[PDB]
Amino acid sequence: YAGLRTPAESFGSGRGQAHVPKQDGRARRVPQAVKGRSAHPPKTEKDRS
Amino acid sequence: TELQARGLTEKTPDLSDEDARLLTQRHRVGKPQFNRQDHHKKKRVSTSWRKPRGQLSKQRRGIKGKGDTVEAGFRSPTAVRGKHPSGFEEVRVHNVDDLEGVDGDTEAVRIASKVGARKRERIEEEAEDAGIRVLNPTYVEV
Amino acid sequence: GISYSVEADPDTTAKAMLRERQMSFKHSKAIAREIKGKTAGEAVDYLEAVIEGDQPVPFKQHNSGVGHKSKVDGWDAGRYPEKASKAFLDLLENAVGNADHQGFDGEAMTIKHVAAHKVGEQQGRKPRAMGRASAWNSPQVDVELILEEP
Amino acid sequence: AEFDADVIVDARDCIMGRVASQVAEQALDGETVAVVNAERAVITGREEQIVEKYEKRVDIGNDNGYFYPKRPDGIFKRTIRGMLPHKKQRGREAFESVRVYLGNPYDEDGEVLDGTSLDRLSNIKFVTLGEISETLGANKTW
RNA sequence: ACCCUCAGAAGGGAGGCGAAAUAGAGCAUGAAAUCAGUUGGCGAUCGAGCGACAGGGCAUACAAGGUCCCUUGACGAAUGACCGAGACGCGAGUCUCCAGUAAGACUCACGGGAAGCCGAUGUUCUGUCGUACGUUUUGAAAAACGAGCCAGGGAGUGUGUC
RNA sequence: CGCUCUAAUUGGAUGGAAGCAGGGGCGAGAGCUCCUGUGGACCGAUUAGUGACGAAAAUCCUGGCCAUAGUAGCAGCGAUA
Ligand SMILES: [Cl-]
Ligand SMILES: [Cl-]
Ligand SMILES: [Cl-]
Ligand SMILES: [Cl-]
Ligand SMILES: [Cl-]
Ligand SMILES: [Cl-]
Ligand SMILES: [Cl-]
Ligand SMILES: [Mg+2]
Ligand SMILES: [Mg+2]
Ligand SMILES: [Mg+2]
Ligand SMILES: [Mg+2]
Ligand SMILES: [Mg+2]
Ligand SMILES: [Mg+2]
Ligand SMILES: [Mg+2]
Ligand SMILES: [Mg+2]
Ligand SMILES: [Mg+2]
Ligand SMILES: [Mg+2]
Ligand SMILES: [Mg+2]
Ligand SMILES: [Mg+2]
Ligand code: NA
Ligand code: NA
Ligand code: NA
Ligand code: NA
Ligand code: NA
Ligand code: NA
Ligand code: NA
Ligand code: NA
Ligand code: NA
Ligand code: NA
Ligand code: NA
Ligand code: NA
Ligand SMILES: [Sr+2]
Ligand SMILES: [Sr+2]
Ligand SMILES: [Sr+2]
Ligand SMILES: [Sr+2]
Ligand SMILES: [Sr+2]
Ligand SMILES: [Sr+2]
Ligand SMILES: [Sr+2]
Ligand SMILES: [Sr+2]
Ligand SMILES: [Sr+2]
Ligand SMILES: [Sr+2]
Repeated sequence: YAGLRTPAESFGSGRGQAHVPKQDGRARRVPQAVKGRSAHPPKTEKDRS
Repeated sequence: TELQARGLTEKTPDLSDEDARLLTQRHRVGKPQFNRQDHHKKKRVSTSWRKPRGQLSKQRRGIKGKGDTVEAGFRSPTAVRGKHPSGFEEVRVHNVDDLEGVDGDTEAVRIASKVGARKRERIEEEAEDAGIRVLNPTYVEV
Repeated sequence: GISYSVEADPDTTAKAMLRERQMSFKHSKAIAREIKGKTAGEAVDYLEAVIEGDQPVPFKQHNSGVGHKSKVDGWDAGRYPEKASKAFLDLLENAVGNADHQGFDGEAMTIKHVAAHKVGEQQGRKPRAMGRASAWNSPQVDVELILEEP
Repeated sequence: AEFDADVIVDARDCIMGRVASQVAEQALDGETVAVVNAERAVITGREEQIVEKYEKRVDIGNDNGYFYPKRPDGIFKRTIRGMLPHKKQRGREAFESVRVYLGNPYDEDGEVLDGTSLDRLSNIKFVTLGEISETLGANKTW
C-alpha cells in the first residue's frame, strides 16, 4: 500500500493544471509523483527459487 | 632544476608499411562529431549520441546540414582501429605483474589513475628496463 | 556568504565587507560599478553627493522606466539610491579605518575591487485578492571592497 | 571628392542594363568603376511604357519605405546595386567601389564598353535617363 | 583570547586553534539553472532553428595528443591537355598527329622550415546546406498539441494456466 | 554500451579512493580512459547472476532559479490632515 495511503483526487481540466491526483495542493499516489507508489516494484509473491 | 618525464617518452613503435598507411589514413580522414541532434539548442540535452527517432526529424531524414547519423560505413580501419595516435597498442596496467607479457616494440603501457604514487614508481622503473614506454609518465625535477 | 574573489597582497592592500544587507541588489551593482577605480575619499565624497541628490548614479543595466538625468555622462538613465549608498559609506568607513590601523593612508588608497553579490532573499508573503498570497521578499546583499596603495 | 577609379566608363548612348551588367562583374573582380554621363545613358523601349514603370517605383512605398531614385545620377546606381549582392560583405564592397556621375568630372574620357552601344541611326524607340528623370520630376541639375 | 572599527554581544579588519576554517554552526563533498566580478573572441550599417561540413582571423603555461608547411624527386587510378604541324567548316568551332604524353588525389624520400607551431579547445568571419524537438496527421516551421530554465523523480511487473 | 547488488577469480587506495571542475586520447556509437585541480575514504576488472537499470517530452512530479522589474500596488470609499 506504499504511496496509496491518500485520498488525493485530480482537479481535471480548468486550472491550467495537469490531471494529477493532488492533496493539500501536494501532488500524489501516481508513479510519476514524488511520494507516489512504485509502478512495478519487487514483489513478495515472486518465486525466487 | 627542470622537469623531465620518467621512461622512454620518445619511443615509437615499429609498424608495417600497411599499418603505417592506415594509421595515417585514420588521422587524415577522421570523422564527424556525432553529437546528439540539437544538443546545442537545449542545456537539458547532452552531447551524448542518441539515434534521431522523430518521424519528422530532419537529421533522421538525412537532410544535408543536420549532421551525420552513425553508420558502420564510418568505422576506422580494422588494422589500426584503437591505436594511440603514436601507433602503439595501449595496455592498461595496474601493477608490476601487469608489465609481464608486454612487448615494448608494439605496445605502450598506461598506468591506471587509481594506482598511487608509490606503486607508480616501481611500475615506471620496471617498465623502462623492459623497454616499454609509459604513456602517462611521472615528471620529476632533475 | 562570499569570500574575496580577488587576490590581495596584505602588504599593499586593505579589505572590507558587508554581510546580508537588506537593500537593493540592483542599486548595489550600479554603485559598485560607479565607484570602482576611485579613491576611497573620492568615493565617499561621491556617495555623499548622491545621498544629497547632487550627483546621480548611472543605471545602465536595471533601468526600465528610469527617467533620464542630464548630469549622467555617456548614458541617459540614473537615480539617487541613498540607502545602498549609505551602506557603502559604512563599508568604506570600515575599509579606510582598517587601512589606517595598518599604517596606510586610507583615503589616498584606490578602490582596486568592489563587487556586490546577491547572497539570498528574506522571504515574505503578501495577501492578494481571490484568497491567494504572493511573494514579497527582501534581497540579502554581500559586498567586497579592496583598497590598494596608489 | 576624388575617386581613384581604375576604370571610367562612358555611358553616353549606351544601353544602361548592359553597361550595368559589366560594371557589376568588374567591381566584383576588384575593379573600381566610375560611370560617367549617366544622364545620357539610354534604355530601349516605348517611352510611354518605360516611364510608366519608373513612375510606379516612385509611387510604391509605405512606412517601411521604398526609397526609389529619380535622378539619372543613381537611378543608374540602383540598377547596378540590383546586380550585386549588396547585403553581403563582398557585395557591398564592390558596390561601394562604384560611383555614377552626371556629365564627366574627370579630365580623361571614359571608354565605351563593348556591346553596350546604341546606334541612334538604327533606333527610334529609346529613352535617355535624363528624359526619365525630368518626367519623374527631378530638377535638371545636370 | 587580545586589539582595531562601529550605535553595536551585529558585521568588518587583524589575530589564535586545527592537516584542513574554501571544516566556524542546515558547518563532509558541493553539479546544473543562475548572479556578481573578470578574461578571450565578436560588437553601435546591419538579419532570425542558433548549427553540420570546409576554410581563414584572433586567443592558448605544464600534463594527459605531436604533428604540420614549402623546393625537388618517386609512385601515379579515373580523367587528360596547351603549343606546333596537316586537313575540314558560312561561322562559332572541329578532326588527325604530337599523346593516353605533360598533368593527375593519396603515400613516401631528400633537403629547408614552423612550436600558438600541427592537432585540439574558445570565439568569430567566409562558403555550401539548413523554417527545432517530440506528438497528432494523407500532409507540421506551422496561425495544430506540449514545455520558462536546470537538477533529481518518472512507464512491459507478479502469480496461475496455455 | 551503461547502472545496482550477489558470488567465484583477481586487482587499486592516505605515496590519496569515489564524486566534482577544466583539459588530453580511443571507439561508427552507447561509452571507455588518462592529466590537472578540488576532495579525504573508499573503488574496481573478468565470469556467472540479480533487477525498484538508462528520459527532452507526459497542461508529467518535487526542489531550486532567471527574465518579467526596481516594474504593478502602497491614490479612488463623504473619514482629503
Ligand atoms: Cl562493427
Ligand atoms: Cl534583485
Ligand atoms: Cl515610401
Ligand atoms: Cl545581398
Ligand atoms: Cl526603333
Ligand atoms: Cl594511402
Ligand atoms: Cl516491452
Ligand atoms: Mg514512495
Ligand atoms: Mg546541451
Ligand atoms: Mg518610468
Ligand atoms: Mg477573503
Ligand atoms: Mg558544506
Ligand atoms: Mg487531419
Ligand atoms: Mg576472473
Ligand atoms: Mg523521451
Ligand atoms: Mg535519471
Ligand atoms: Mg513547478
Ligand atoms: Mg514594463
Ligand atoms: Mg480637509
Ligand atoms: Na495518510
Ligand atoms: Na514467493
Ligand atoms: Na538598457
Ligand atoms: Na547626458
Ligand atoms: Na552629461
Ligand atoms: Na524597359
Ligand atoms: Na518610392
Ligand atoms: Na578557428
Ligand atoms: Na499530440
Ligand atoms: Na513537429
Ligand atoms: Na501555418
Ligand atoms: Na504548467
Ligand atoms: Sr470543459
Ligand atoms: Sr587519480
Ligand atoms: Sr535593461
Ligand atoms: Sr562575364
Ligand atoms: Sr582570520
Ligand atoms: Sr528574408
Ligand atoms: Sr601514367
Ligand atoms: Sr525506472
Ligand atoms: Sr524574481
Ligand atoms: Sr493619502
